Amino acid sequence: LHQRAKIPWRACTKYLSSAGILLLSLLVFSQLLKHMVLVAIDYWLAKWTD
Amino acid sequence: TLECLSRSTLLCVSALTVISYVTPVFLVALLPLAVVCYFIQKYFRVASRDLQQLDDTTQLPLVSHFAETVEGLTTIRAFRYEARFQQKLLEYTDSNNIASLFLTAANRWLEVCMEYIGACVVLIAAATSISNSLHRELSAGLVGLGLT
Amino acid sequence: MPLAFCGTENHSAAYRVDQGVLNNGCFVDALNVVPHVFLLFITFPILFIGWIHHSTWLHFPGHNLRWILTFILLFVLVCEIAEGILSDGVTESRHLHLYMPAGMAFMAAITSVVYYHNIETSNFPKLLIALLIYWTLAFITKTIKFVKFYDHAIGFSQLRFCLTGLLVILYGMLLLVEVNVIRVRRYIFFKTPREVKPPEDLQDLGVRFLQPFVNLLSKGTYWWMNAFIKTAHKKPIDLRAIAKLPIAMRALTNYQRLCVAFDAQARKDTQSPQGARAIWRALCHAFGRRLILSSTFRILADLLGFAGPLCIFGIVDHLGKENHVFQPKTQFLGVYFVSSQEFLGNAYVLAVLLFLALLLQRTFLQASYYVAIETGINLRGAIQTKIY
Amino acid sequence: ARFVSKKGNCNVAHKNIREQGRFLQDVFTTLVDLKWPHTLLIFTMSFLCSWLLFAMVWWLIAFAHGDLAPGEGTNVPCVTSIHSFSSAFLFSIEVQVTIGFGGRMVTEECPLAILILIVQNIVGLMINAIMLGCIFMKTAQAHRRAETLIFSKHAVITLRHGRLCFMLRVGDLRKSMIISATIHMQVVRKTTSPEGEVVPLHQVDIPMENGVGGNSIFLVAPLIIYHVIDSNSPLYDLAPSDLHHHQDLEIIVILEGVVETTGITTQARTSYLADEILWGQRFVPIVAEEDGRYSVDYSKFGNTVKVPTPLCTARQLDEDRS
Amino acid sequence: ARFVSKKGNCNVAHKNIREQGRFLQDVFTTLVDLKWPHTLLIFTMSFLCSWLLFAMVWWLIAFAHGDLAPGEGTNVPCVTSIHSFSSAFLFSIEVQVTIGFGGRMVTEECPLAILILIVQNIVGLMINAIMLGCIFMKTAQAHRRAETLIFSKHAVITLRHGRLCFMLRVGDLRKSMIISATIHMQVVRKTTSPEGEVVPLHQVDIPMENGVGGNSIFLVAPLIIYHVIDSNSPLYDLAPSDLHHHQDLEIIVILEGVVETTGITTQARTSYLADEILWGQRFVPIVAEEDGRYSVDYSKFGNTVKVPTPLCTARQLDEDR
Amino acid sequence: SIHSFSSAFLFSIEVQVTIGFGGRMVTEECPLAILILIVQNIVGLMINAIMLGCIF
Amino acid sequence: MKTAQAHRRAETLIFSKHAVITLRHGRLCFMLRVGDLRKSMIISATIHMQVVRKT
Ligand SMILES: Nc1ncnc2c1ncn2[C@@H]1O[C@H](COP(=O)(O)OP(=O)(O)OP(=O)(O)O)[C@@H](O)[C@H]1O
Ligand SMILES: Nc1ncnc2c1ncn2[C@@H]1O[C@H](COP(=O)(O)OP(=O)(O)OP(=O)(O)O)[C@@H](O)[C@H]1O
Ligand SMILES: Nc1ncnc2c1ncn2[C@@H]1O[C@H](COP(=O)(O)OP(=O)(O)OP(=O)(O)O)[C@@H](O)[C@H]1O
Repeated sequence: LHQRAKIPWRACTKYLSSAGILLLSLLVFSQLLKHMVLVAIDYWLAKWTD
Repeated sequence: TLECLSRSTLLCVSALTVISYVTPVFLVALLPLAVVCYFIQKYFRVASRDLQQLDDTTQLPLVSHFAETVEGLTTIRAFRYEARFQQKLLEYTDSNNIASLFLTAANRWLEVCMEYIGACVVLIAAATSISNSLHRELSAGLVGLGLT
Repeated sequence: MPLAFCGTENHSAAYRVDQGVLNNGCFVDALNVVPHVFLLFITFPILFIGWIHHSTWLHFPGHNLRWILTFILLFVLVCEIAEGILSDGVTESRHLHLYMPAGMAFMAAITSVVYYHNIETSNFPKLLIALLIYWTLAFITKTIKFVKFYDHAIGFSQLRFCLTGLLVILYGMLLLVEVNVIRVRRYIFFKTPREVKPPEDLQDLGVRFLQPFVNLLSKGTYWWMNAFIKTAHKKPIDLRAIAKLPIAMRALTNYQRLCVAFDAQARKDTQSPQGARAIWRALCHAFGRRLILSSTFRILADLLGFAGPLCIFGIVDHLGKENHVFQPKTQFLGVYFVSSQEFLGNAYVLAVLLFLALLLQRTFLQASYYVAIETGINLRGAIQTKIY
Repeated sequence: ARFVSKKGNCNVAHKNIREQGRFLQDVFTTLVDLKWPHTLLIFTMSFLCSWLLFAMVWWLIAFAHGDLAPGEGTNVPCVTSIHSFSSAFLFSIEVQVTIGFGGRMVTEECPLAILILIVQNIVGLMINAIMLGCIFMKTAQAHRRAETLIFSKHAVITLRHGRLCFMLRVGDLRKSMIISATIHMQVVRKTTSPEGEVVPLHQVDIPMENGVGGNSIFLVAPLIIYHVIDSNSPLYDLAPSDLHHHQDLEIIVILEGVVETTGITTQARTSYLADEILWGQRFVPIVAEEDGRYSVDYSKFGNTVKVPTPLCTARQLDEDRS
Repeated sequence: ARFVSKKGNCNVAHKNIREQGRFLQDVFTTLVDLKWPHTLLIFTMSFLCSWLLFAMVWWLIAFAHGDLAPGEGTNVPCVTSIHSFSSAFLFSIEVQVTIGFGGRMVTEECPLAILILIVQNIVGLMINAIMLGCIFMKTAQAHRRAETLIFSKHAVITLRHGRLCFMLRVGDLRKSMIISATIHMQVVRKTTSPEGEVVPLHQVDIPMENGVGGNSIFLVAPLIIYHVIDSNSPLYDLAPSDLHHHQDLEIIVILEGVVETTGITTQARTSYLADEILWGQRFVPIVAEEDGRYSVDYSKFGNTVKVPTPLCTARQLDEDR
Repeated sequence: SIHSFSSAFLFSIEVQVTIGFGGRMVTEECPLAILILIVQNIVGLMINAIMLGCIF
Repeated sequence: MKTAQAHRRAETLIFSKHAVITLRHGRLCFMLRVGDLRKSMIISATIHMQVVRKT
C-alpha cells in the first residue's frame, strides 16, 4: 500500500513551484483553450453541414 | 509524458461531453462504464508499475554478465566453467524476457478491455442517436458528430 | 391480439395442417425450435451441478475449429434475429416465429460452447454426447426448413434463404467436429479410448504464463490475466509469482530452433559465409511461421477497421432521408421476406453490424500485436544466446 | 509449507496423477452432496424445465394435428380444449404434477398423444424419485458435516512426575460426546536411515502414556494429551535449539471417533510445528468444582503459562537419573 | 494358481455346497443392484405392464357391463366416457398415476369397478413404494466409489535401518481421506506340521513393524509398508532361489478403513507372487518439496532403483551378525 | 368458479395436495395466476420432501 | 427401511458341527472350523473364543 502511492501532490507541487505562477496557469489555460476550439470546429462543421 | 497525458485525457473528456450532448441518455449509460473503467484503470496501474519496475531490475544483471564475460574471458574458459555460465545466461535471458512478456500481456489486456468499452460506447451512442433522429428529429450532423 | 406463434392472419388460419403438415411454413419453423429447447433443458442442470489444474487442461481435438465455427455461427444467428425483426415490420401481427426460433438458437449456441468448455477443462468426454445428439438434432430440422424453402422456390434473392443455407452448413461443419472428437478419443461405444494427457510444459507448477494453454476466446481476450492482475493489487509482483516461461518460449528451445534453421540455410548453400543474407534467411525460416500469422491477423484487422467508416456512411445516409419509409415490399408465403439490398440499409441493423465488426477488428488487431511481440521477444532470447 | 494445516485441512499437491476416467455417477453424486440452497435451485430448475420441455412438445402435437387451428367441430383434437401454448404449459403442469384438472385431457385415436403421456409420466416419476432420494440422503449425511472439535494452538513440553511429557489440549464443543475416541500421534520428519534410505515425510507413531497404554480417550471435559518422551519415543533428543520454525520436527495428533447421535465416524487432525511448541510451559487448570457441578472456563482453554523447569535435553536428562 | 488376483478379484472356486435357501427376499436384492440402464428398463417395464394390465381389465369390465356397445341407453356405465380400449388405457393411466383428469370417472353403477379401483390404487401405491425403495438403495451405490486404491505391481526386499525387510507401496488416488486405515499382511503358503498335518493354504499373520506395534496407518501421501524379516516371521527361511513363478509363496496386503466422506468400510486386497518379489531393489523417493505444496510424482510410484543387498539367507545373515 | 375466500381456500387445497377437482381451474390470459401456480407447486413439493425427509 | 433389512436378513457363516484336539507343531491344540457361504467378503472379521464353566 505504501509502495503503490503515486505521490501526486508532492510531484505536482515540485513542478508547479519550479514553474512559478505565470507559466503554470498559462499552460493550463492554453491547452484547455486549444481543445475547446477543436470541439468547436467539429461542432461548427456539424451546423454548417446541416 | 506530461504533454501526452494532458492531450489524451482532454481528448477523452471531450469525446464523452460530445456524446452526452448528442444523446443525453448516454449520461445514464456513462454511469456503468465509468464505474468499470476505473476498476480496469486502477488494477492495471498497480499491475503496470510493479511490472515496469521488475522489467528494469531484470535488465541490470543480464547486460552486466555480458560485460564480465569479455573482461574475464580467459579466466572463464580456463576454469572450464563455460557450461555453467551459459546456463547462467539462459536463466538471466529467460527472467528478463518473461518480465517483458508479462508487461506486454498487461498492456494488451488493458487495450482489449478499453477497446470493448469503447465499442460498447459506439453501440450505445449509435442506438440512442438513431432513436433521437427518427422520433425527436435530431440533427443529422449531430448524429455524425456523436459517432465520429 | 394475443401473442401468437404463427400469427393472427385471416382469423388465425395459418395453423392449418391439410396438404401435409411439413408443407406448413410455421411448423417447419416450430420444428427448428425443438433442438434448441432440447439442449437448453438437457444441459442446464448439468452446468449447474459441476458449476492440480494441470490434470484438467487437456484440449479436445479440433479445439480451434469449434470456437471459430461457434463465433461465425453466432454471427449468422445475430443476422437471423435482425432479419426476422425486419420481416414483421409490415404486418400488425407480432409474427413471433420470425425471430424467436433464431433468437434462442443463439442463446442455445452460447450454452453449447459453455457446456463444451466445461467438458474441455474437466476431462469428462463421456458427457460430450448431449451436444452430439443436439448437433444432428439441430441439423436435421434445419435441413427440413432449408428444403422447404427450396420447395417453395424461395431462391437466393431472399435473405432468409441465404442465411439458412449458410447456417445449415455451419451446423454441418461442427457436426463433423463433434464426431471427429469421438474418432480420436474413442469414448462412445468404443473399445480402447486413446490416452490423451495434458502437455508436459504445464505439468510443472513453475509455469504461470499460460497463454499457449488456454481456450481460443481467452487467447484473444487474455482472460487468464485477470487472476494475475487481481493478485497484483494485493501481493506485489515477485519472481515467485511470475513462474518461469513454458518450454515453447524458453531461451534454450528458441536457440535449438535458431540453430536448426542455420544448419538448413548453410547446408544447401555451400558458399554461405553466414553473412547478412544467410542470417536474414535464418531469421525468416526460424520465425516465419509466426510472423505470417501476425500479418494475417493484422491484415484482417485493417480490413475490418474500415467497415466502421462504411457503417457510419450507411447509418447517416439512411437517417438523412426524411421519408423514413421502410417496407420489405414482398410476402412470399404469407410472411414478408426482406432482401439483402435492404437488410444492410437499415440503420439499426447497420449499427449492430458495426458493433460486431468493431469487436472482431479490435480482437484481431490486438491478437496480431501479441503474436508479433512474442516472436520479437523470442528472437531476442535466441539472438542473445547465439551472441553469448 | 506443511502437509497438514492447523484447521485440519491437509493440502498436499498430488501432481502428475494418472487420468482415471470420469463417470456420470460422479455428477449424480455431486447432486446428492450439494448444499441446501443449491439443491432447491437445481430441483426447481429441473421441475420447471421438465414441465416446459414437455409443454413445448405438447404444443407441437396439437399444432401438427390442427388442434391449434381455428374452430372446427368435426375433428377431435389429440388433447381436448388445447388452444394456445399457455394451455399447453398448463396441460403439462397438470400431467406431470398429476393435478389433472380435466378441462384439458387426452383423447383417443392419437397414438402419439398416448405415447407422450406415457413418456411424460415415466419421466416425471424418475425425476420425482431422484428428488426424494436426494432429499432423503441430504438430511442423513449433511447433518454430519460439522467439526466441533478444538485442539490447542500451541503445545507444550513440561515436566510431569519427573519425566518430560509433550502435552496438548483437546475439547468438545458439542454436548453429545464422541463415542470410542481414538487418538493417533505421529512425528513427521525427513528421517534418512543410517543404511542409506531417504524418506521425505516419514511418520513415526507415538504412544499415549494412557492408563492402559491404549488409544482410548473419554471426551467430556477437555484433557491434556500428554506423552512421556522416553528412549522409545523419537522425541528423546528434543531440544529448544531444534525448536526453531525452520526445523523439520512436526507433530500430528488425530482424534478419530464416532458421534453417538448420527453414527458417522469423525476425524479431526491437527499439526504442531516446533515453533508452535512452547518448551517448559504448563497448561492452566480448567475444571473448577462448584457446589453442584463442574465449571469449565473455555476462555483459558489453550493458554499456557511458564513454570521453573529443567531446560536440558531429554536425552541429556538420562544423566540426572544416572 | 493364484489365491487372490492382482486387482483383488480373489479368484477362488467354491464347490460341493449344500442346497442354498434361494428364498423370495433375495430376488429383490437383485433388483436393487441393477445397473442404471437396467434399473430404468426394469422400472419402465414394471410401470408400463401395470398400466397395461389394468387397462385390459377396465376394458373387460366395460365389455362385461355392455357399456361400449354403440347406442346410448339409460343404464349408467360402470366408468363414464369409455368408448374404446384406448380410452380404457387412458383411464388406467389416470387412476394409477393419480392424474385423475375426470373426463372418464368411476360411477356408482357396479361394485366390481369400485373393488378393482381399490386394487389399482393399492398396486400403484405399492409399486411407487418399491420404486422409491429401490431408488434409495441404488443411490447409495453411486456414492460408494469403492475401488480407487493403488499398489505397486511388484514388491521389494530391501535394507531399511540395516535390517532386511519385505516392502510394498500403498497409494490413495482419492482426494477424500480414509479414516481408521488398517494394514494386514499375510503369507499364503503350503506348510507341513511336525505331526503330519499338511494344511493346503496356510495364512500366517505378518507384523507391519509400525512404531506403536499396531496395524494402523495414515495415508495422505504414498507410503512404504515394510515388515522386518526377523526370526519371528515365516520369511526367515527365504532364499534367492524362492523367486520362480511356480514357487510356493504369496504375500497378501489388505487395506481396511472407512472412507471419511461415505462413512462405510472399504477393502483393497492385493497379491504379490514370487516373480513379483524383486530382491536388491529400493523404492525411489516420490514426495518433492515445493514452495506451494508438497508434490507427489505418481509416475514413479512403482519405479525401483537397484541396490546391492546380501544375497544370502536371513538365518545365516542374522546369525553372522 | 372463484366466488369467495372459501372457494379460494378450496382451490389452494386442491392444488397443493394435488387433487385438482376441476371445478376451479387455472385459465389463460392471466400470467400472474400462472406464475403463482408454479410457485405454489414448487413450495408444496418442497414441503412434502421435508415432511418425507423428517419422517425418515 | 424394509428394503435395507432385506439385504441383512440372512447370515450364512458356517461352523463345523464338532471340534477336534490334535497336536500341531508339537503343541496340543483345540481346533474348530469356520467358513463363509456367500461370495461377498466379511470385512474385519474377529474371532473370540470362550471357555464357559462353573468355577
Ligand atoms: N472457547 C473456545 N471456543 C471455541 N474454540 C476455541 C475456544 N478456545 C480455543 N478454541 C480453538 O482452539 C484453537 C486454539 O486454541 P487456543 O485456546 O490457543 O486459542 P487462540 O490462541 O485464541 O487461537 P486463535 O488464534 O485460533 O483464535 C483454535 O482452533 C480455536 O478456534
Ligand atoms: N456345503 C455346505 N453348504 C451349506 N452349509 C454347509 C455346507 N457344509 C457345511 N455347512 C454347514 O456347516 C455345518 C457343518 O457341516 P458338516 O460337514 O458337519 O455337515 P453335516 O454333518 O451334514 O451337517 P448337519 O447334519 O448339521 O446338516 C452344517 O450343519 C451346515 O450348517
Ligand atoms: N501414476 C499412477 N496413477 C495411478 N495409478 C497408478 C500410477 N502408476 C501406477 N499405478 C497403478 O499401479 C499399478 C501398476 O503400477 P506401476 O507403477 O508398475 O505402473 P505401470 O507399469 O504403468 O502399470 P500398468 O501397465 O498395469 O498400468 C496399477 O494398478 C496402476 O493402476
